[PDB]
Amino acid sequence: ADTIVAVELDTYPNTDIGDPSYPHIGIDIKSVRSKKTAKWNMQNGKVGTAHIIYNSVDKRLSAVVSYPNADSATVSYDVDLDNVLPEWVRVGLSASTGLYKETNTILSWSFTSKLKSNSETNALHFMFNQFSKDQKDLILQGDATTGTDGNLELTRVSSNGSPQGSSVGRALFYAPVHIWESSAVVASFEATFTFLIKSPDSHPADGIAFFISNIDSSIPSGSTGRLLGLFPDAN
Amino acid sequence: ADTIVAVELDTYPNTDIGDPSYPHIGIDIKSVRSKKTAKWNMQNGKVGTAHIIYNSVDKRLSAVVSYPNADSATVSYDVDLDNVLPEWVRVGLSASTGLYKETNTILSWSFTSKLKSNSETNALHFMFNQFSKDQKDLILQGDATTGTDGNLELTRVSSNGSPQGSSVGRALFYAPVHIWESSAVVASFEATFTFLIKSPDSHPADGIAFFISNIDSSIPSGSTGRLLGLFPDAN
Amino acid sequence: ADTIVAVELDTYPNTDIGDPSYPHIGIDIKSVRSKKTAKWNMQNGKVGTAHIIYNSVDKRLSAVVSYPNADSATVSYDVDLDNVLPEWVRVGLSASTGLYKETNTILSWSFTSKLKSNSETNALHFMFNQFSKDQKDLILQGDATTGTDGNLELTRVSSNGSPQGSSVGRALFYAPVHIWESSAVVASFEATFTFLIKSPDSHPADGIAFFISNIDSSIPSGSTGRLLGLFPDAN
Amino acid sequence: ADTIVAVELDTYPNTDIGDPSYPHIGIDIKSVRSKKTAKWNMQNGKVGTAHIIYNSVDKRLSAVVSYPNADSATVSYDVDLDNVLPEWVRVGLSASTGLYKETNTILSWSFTSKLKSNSETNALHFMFNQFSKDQKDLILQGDATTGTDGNLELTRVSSNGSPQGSSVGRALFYAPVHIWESSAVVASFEATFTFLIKSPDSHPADGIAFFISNIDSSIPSGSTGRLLGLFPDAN
Ligand SMILES: [Ca+2]
Ligand SMILES: [Ca+2]
Ligand SMILES: [Ca+2]
Ligand SMILES: [Ca+2]
Ligand SMILES: [Mn+2]
Ligand SMILES: [Mn+2]
Ligand SMILES: [Mn+2]
Ligand SMILES: [Mn+2]
Repeated sequence: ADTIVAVELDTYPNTDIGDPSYPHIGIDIKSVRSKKTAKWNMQNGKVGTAHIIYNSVDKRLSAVVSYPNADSATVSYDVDLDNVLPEWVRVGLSASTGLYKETNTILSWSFTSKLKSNSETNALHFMFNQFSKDQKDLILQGDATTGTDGNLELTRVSSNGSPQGSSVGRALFYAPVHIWESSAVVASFEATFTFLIKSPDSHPADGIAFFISNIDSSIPSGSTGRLLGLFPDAN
Repeated sequence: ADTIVAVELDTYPNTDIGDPSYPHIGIDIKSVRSKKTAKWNMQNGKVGTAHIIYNSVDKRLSAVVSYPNADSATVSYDVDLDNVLPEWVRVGLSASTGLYKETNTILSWSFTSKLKSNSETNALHFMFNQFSKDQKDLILQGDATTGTDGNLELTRVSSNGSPQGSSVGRALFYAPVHIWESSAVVASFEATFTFLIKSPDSHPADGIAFFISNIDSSIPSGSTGRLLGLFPDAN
Repeated sequence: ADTIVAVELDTYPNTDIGDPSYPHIGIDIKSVRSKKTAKWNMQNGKVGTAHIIYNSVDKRLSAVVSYPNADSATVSYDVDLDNVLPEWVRVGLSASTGLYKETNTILSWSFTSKLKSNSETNALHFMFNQFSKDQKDLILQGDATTGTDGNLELTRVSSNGSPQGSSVGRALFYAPVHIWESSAVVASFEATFTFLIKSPDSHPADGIAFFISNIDSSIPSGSTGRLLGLFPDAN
Repeated sequence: ADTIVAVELDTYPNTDIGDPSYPHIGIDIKSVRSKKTAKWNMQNGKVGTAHIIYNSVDKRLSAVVSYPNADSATVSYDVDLDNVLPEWVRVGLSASTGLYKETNTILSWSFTSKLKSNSETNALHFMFNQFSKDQKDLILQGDATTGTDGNLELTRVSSNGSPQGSSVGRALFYAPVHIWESSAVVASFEATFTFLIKSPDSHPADGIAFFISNIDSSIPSGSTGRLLGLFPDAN
């Protein structure tokens, strides 16, 4: 199977796989059963922003999510990503719906990785504030599309803007990312994305994740709903 | 054939295809016969730096090359790159040798492209200050290799560090680059590379170019020597 | 007197000092009588964005202004800023009202200057997306205030949000900016600001400018209205 | 007295104020008696690089120092800098000599601070790779000079390049830096400097520090030698 490190914005509490009984932000290390969660006051139909940060000195994966006019939610987990992930990875966004549903709309997505050696800097940076019909520097998987209202729709939306159930889709940056090099004295990354999660229902599902994977990563079979397009099962 | 826009650091004067009678920097628009050149006081065995800049407001492709302790050479040419290049491109470095030869060593390579819309910014940035044996975010073509002394060798070098004749190689960034979008009010790019051109001979050949191409670009047949791995002929 | 290079968003046509008979974007070199103008379809009460770019290779000062859902206006002028401005400068925003009036609200302001030598990079960058009551890295002159709705108000606004006539104010970045150095092979800058110009009247006045000045620059006496807080007279 | 947070490259072991018995990197919170140290294999006459990183989510101040061809030294300390430093600060470099001496030469210095709100980004960035005689965007204190070989000499050097004893000097960036804002959901900074510490003696002294201070910070009386131009005493 794929190797996955993810930050999840989990809109639907599945308490039998260890979700808390509310929408939550979580850190996922090779399992949909988050190593750490925090309560998330998700706002149906409002534009949110998530920030993810990590460096190889501190070995702490941290994330913050907020809306305008609202308090933030934050979560952290101590993990050395050089012991979890391979040297080369792809970075992406993933979302799903199940029998409960929501839009998984991405308005913007930025990523920066830096490797400083003892010589110094290797860097990759991308920023999307608009997506075109044919976004050649993304790999779209499953139901993901680009260019509707200039946005990235990770899951299926009807012509009327209405979200569909039982949907899964991801977008990965085309270029592999080098997150470990033998001469690096500091390796760091940060990601930001802005999202619009909207549902006609009181119980939206299932969420959006930022993820880092082996470069050949694909949507596992049956990873709609609670598995967020990331994991083949709930182990 | 491929569509090529290049800046050439041309080490060897081929006066029958319109080179001036000295090493020169040139702007190449779909032809090895530069639209504009400037004299270049090339220094055998010294580390140089080239800078390339362009924006869609000015529509002027400009370049500067220098060595420490030396004056610069500069060249400019008025060209609208939206009338020459497709919407999506790849960016790369190219070099060649012929019956005369030189090392075509790249120590560092950076590129930034920005598209600002009327909404604003889509950006791509990469920086290499070291190259590994397996550089997964480059496409290496012909004789190009990575990881020898942490460098990119565009043309064949022996174990002893000695340059080979009749060699051609290129490196392209893995991800396609979006240089025109319908909503963009300003589109800009800049590139920098540092190079070491060394030859045991008084007459080194043939040079190094920064180039922008159709995304599927490959080394044309018989593009060693004066054609710089860029053009299938001297038209 | 001060030395001023400015890009003006001129909301009010003063045809006796050579304004065209419509709102316009202009390039001002040591005179309120623009060296070049373009028609500007100014939108009362809409958030706009202006971009300014320059480099020492091309010696061309260019600007673009747009609103969401609208075409852009652009203007360019060939000028070597090393022949106009001193080696060290301050960068700022300026606005005014007269007997006609408007808000001169700045929501965001970014600036980047780079000097690349033949050794390479000296850089300054700042970005404001929010302004606090006490913004210690700005010099506020005349009626300029910060922190109202998190914004920079260049000219006087009442508690009710209503613009006042006969007002002039500027904001300069605290740190001097080095725009020429003897070893530089390329010197470049870019600025962006987003603005909200709103008036209860069919004829708003007078406009907003991005400017570069001697470091000790101050608001000239009687530079309300058509002189934009930049010039002591209309010569 | 001033409020100081510093990372020290301490070349001389003063074991009565808790230095370990070797050159060391340390984290200084309002005291020259480091809260944490690591052994530093200082190399007389070699160019080194130090990196400093912090963010308000992790609340961990970390630093790495290396030379080409050598292993790194790293130190970290958990500290919330919003509980130590005021909202607005200045950032700088400091060095000293005593009865033992060394050059405290700075070849390059970069700093980036970002405040992301829930609206997002306020940023400051500067990069020096060359220093001029009259560097108007630095405040030089005590014996610090700029422009000798294009470098920043923090402590007194003779015309012959020979370091002087009993010397203290600092350089602060001219513009105040905003490191806390009420709407910020993440605040981060990183600093890098490259240094050349050279001495004709087997026992160089005293070291170089990167520091953050109240904006009006000045060299305390009698802060030559072991106090590094940072502290008025060894408490
Ligand atoms: Ca769930
Ligand atoms: Ca030639
Ligand atoms: Ca006017
Ligand atoms: Ca000591
Ligand atoms: Mn969960
Ligand atoms: Mn040529
Ligand atoms: Mn005008
Ligand atoms: Mn110490």
